[PDB]
Formats: sequence, structure tokens, C-alpha cells
Amino acid sequence: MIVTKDYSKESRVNENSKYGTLISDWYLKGRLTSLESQFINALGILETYHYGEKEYKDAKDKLMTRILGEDQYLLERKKVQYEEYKKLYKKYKEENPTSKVKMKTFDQYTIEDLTMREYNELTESLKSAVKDFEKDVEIIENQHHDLKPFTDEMEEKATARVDDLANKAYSVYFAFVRDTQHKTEALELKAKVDLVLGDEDKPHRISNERIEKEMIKDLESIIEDFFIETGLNKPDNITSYDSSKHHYKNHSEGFEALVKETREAVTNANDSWKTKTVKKYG
Amino acid sequence: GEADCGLRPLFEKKSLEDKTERELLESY
Amino acid sequence: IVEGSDAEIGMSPWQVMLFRKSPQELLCGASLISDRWVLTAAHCLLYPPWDKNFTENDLLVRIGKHSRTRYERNIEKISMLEKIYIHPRYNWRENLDRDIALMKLKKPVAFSDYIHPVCLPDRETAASLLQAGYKGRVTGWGNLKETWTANVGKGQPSVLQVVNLPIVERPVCKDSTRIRITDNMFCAGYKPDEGKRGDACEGDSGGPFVMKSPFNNRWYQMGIVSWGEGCDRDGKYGFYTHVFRLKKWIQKVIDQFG
Ligand SMILES: [Hg+2]
Ligand SMILES: [Hg+2]
Repeated sequence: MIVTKDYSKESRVNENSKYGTLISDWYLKGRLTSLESQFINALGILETYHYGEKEYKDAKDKLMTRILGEDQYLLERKKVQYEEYKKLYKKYKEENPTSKVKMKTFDQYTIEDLTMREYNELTESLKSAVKDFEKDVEIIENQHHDLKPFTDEMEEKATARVDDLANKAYSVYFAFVRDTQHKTEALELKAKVDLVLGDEDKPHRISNERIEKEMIKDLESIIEDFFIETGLNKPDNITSYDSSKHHYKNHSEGFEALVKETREAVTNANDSWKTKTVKKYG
Repeated sequence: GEADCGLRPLFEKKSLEDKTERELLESY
Repeated sequence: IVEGSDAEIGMSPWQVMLFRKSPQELLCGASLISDRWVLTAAHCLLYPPWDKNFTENDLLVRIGKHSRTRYERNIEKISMLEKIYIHPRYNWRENLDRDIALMKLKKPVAFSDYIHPVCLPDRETAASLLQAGYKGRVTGWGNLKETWTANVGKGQPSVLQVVNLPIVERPVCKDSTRIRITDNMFCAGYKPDEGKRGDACEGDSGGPFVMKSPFNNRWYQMGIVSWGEGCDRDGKYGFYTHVFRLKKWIQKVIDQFG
């Protein structure tokens, strides 16, 4: 209307930086791609599974605040520039009436003006924000030993305990997935185990004592959920599923023996386990 | 169970209001 | 959700998370309308222009959640989908007219302090509550802001976000976009000079735009986050699938199936 003056103040870019020397379009493309990658990397650090604990919340909000702030800076620069592009486009059409070139939309438009001062300041601000985040994290972990990263050896051992438990769950799943009466519970069991473990090609790392403890309680609770809902009793012993020995197609014989042994164990189990569940049922 | 629909266990059913609920009521 | 805030625990017990199993991904929001049915937007399940066409086995539903970053075993419920029902006249190629779908759970989910169904409005509730200026509430784990490049990606919160927004008058909704709006949608958001800001965003689709009735003080889901141009842009408004308007379809589905 009467114009709108200021930019948002969360950005560390200096107000005068945008009025400096614009960089050549050909070189510009690579600087915007670099910026895009920096944001992607910063957001990815933020999203790391390890940091999904309540203790990192503030540190994260703070980093998020900084990343969005620099993103908003670029977004607002695009809006200002798009506004000028449109006016240029209309002047262009008045000078080349026979032209059939169409005006890009805001979403097809890309930033046309950037100075090295803005690039360096954006880049440094994000770098600074990530460094502050890394310091905030170190502090958080000094104050909470169960959040401190495991050494590679400790993570491998913890990760194996977790995977072994999940494989016991998979056995239960395989033992009841062809059982008309309990198929749904079985399918949900498999889906819930997959959900907490994460994608098979990039699972959530059991990187500290807290993840190990909670991932184990989660898995045990998920298994217990299956027995609670089907009304079956949880056996004290379940053979862990081992693809190399029990694969449905690759080792049919072994698959059937696993199923057979697991089902028989469920049949012989008593209900003592209900007094020791992770979760409160009822 | 739509008989009890829309009544939140932790709010309405405990006669507790949420932090912005009032903003909606005032809009009417 | 843009410009909203952290939800209080159990403040939106009908909140549902539509989750792609593999590769894991929070796809959209949804709402619990009974122990067996979940309401969401059609485009979250089917949208050819983005090569999207999810079937029952590709997804799951996570109910009763507060934080997105971890499995919450004492309150969370995960449900397998038995069947998805996209509105047959869902107009994806043009303006997302009738952006709505139902998902039937394989098993009924038990209710609790954290899982409870929202109410669907009847004709009058729609008539009396859907007025310009009246505010509704939108929740979700979607993006916190529009970003300068689609590639910048997702800036998602950990805790469910909430924002209250005013319904805007149809002539304004209409003049705000070049997309053809229909009677099966309504828009909400603050005008340029109202000062306050806020809107739903990528990832919020399917979430409920609820309103608390001053008559029986129950919460009614009047809308479903459907579409918008950018997020929280001035003179731009979020669009929602008008629920009462599509209620006969919802009832036919629920009465015929499950
Ligand atoms: Hg866009
Ligand atoms: Hg757009």
C-alpha cells in the first residue's frame, strides 16, 4: 500500500549489504545453490534423531530461529525483487509488443540480485548458528550423562541388544501373520517395530544410554502390546529371527520351524508376564 | 463414539480451559 | 503451522498423523471422528501431478501424539488402515474441489485422555459458526514457515503446533487467488492490516480447522487444511475443505462400509 519499509530483524545480514555490488548472473547461480545446501545441512543437523530429546528443545528452537531468520531474509529479498521484475516485464512488453514471452510466476522466479556481502554474511550467520548449537549440545550432554554419545564400541553393543530384541518381535510377527485370528495385531506389531527402528537402510542410531534404554522399553512394550491385544501369553523364550536361517523364501524349512516353535511357546506360556509389563494396561 | 465427541478428557471434562480457547469465544 | 505455538498436552485429542511407512515420513495431518474412522484430505493420498497415489499398505496412522520426534508409548496408538475412500468427485486436476478422504481402521481404537474424537457439524452449526471474523483453530506438525526455495526443505516442529485464525468473507477469498474457488471450500487468515499473522502450511494438509460451540461447548471440525499459495503471505489465505458441505458423502461411506 503506502509501501511497507522494513525487513524482518532476525537475520544477521547487514541492512546495507544488499545495496552493494551485484554479482554476475552466471556466478550467482552457484552462490544460491551453495546457500540452499547450507540451509539443507543446517536443518538436517537439527533433525538428527539423537537430538529428539526434551533436553535439546531450547537449543533446537534457538537454531531453528536462526535458520528461519536467514531463510526469511532471502524470501523477503525474492519478494522485493519479484516486484521489480514484474515492472520490468511490463516495460519490456511495451517495448516488444510482438513478444510472446510469458512473465514468470513468483514460484518460477528465482533471485536475480545478490551481493558477495549478503552471501558471506548469510553463510557466516548459519555457520555461527550451527556452532552455537554444537556448544549448547555439549553443555546439555555434560549435564545429562545418559545423553552423552557412546564410543563406537559402546554403540555397536547397544545397537546389537536393540536389534536382537526387535528380531524376537519379528519372530512373533512371523508366527502369527498367517493366523486369521491374530493377523492384524501381528501386522501392527511388525509396523510398530519398523516405525521405532527407523528405515532399514538408515535406522535410528542407538547413540547414547538414553536411546538404548528407551528403545528397549519401547520394543518390549510393543511386543507386550501384541500379547495384551490378542489375549495370548508372552513366552519367556523367543528365538530371535535370523534371515540367514529363517527367511520365508530362502529358508522355508527354517522359517516353518521358527513359526512352529514360537507358536508352541506361546501356547505353553502362563500369564505371569502381565504383572511386569512396561506399560500400564487398563 | 460420537455421543461424547468434542469433549476433551483433559479440558472440558475437567472444567479446565486451554490458553487460547478464550480468543475463539470472543470472536463470536 | 506458521506463527502458532506449542500445543498443551491433549489439547487436540482427535489429532491424527498420516505416516508413510517406507521411506518413513510424516505425510499429513488427519482427524479422528470415531473409534474406526479417520478423516483427511484427498490430495494427501492421491495427487497425480506429484506422482502420489498411496494405498492402504503404504501407510499407517499415529494417534494421541504430542511430540513428533519420538514414539510415545503410554499415549500413542498406531493403526493399520483397512481401507481408504477418496471422494469420487475429488477434482485434483483443477482446484482441489472436494479435497477429502476417509480411512477406515482395521480395528477400533480405544479412547483415552489423549485420544478422543471431534464432532462433525450439522447444517445449522455450519450456518451459525461459519461467519466472517469468527475464529477457528488449526493444528499440525507441518512446516513452520514458507522457505525461499522448495529445496530448502522442511522446518518442522517437534511438538504439535496450534494457531487460531478468522474465517474471511467469500468475496475476499475469491479475489485473493486465481484458482477457482467453490462452495466446498472456505478460507481463513488475517488480512494485511489486521496485524496478527498465521496460517497452515506444507505438511498440515488433512488437519482439522475446529471451532468450539458456545452452545454446547463441544469442538466441531468445520474444515480440513487443503491448500494455499505459499504460507502466511500477505493478502493470501489458507483454504479448507468445507466439512458440512461434504457430510452426506461422509455418512454414506460410514453407513455403507465398516
Ligand atoms: Hg509453490
Ligand atoms: Hg503457489
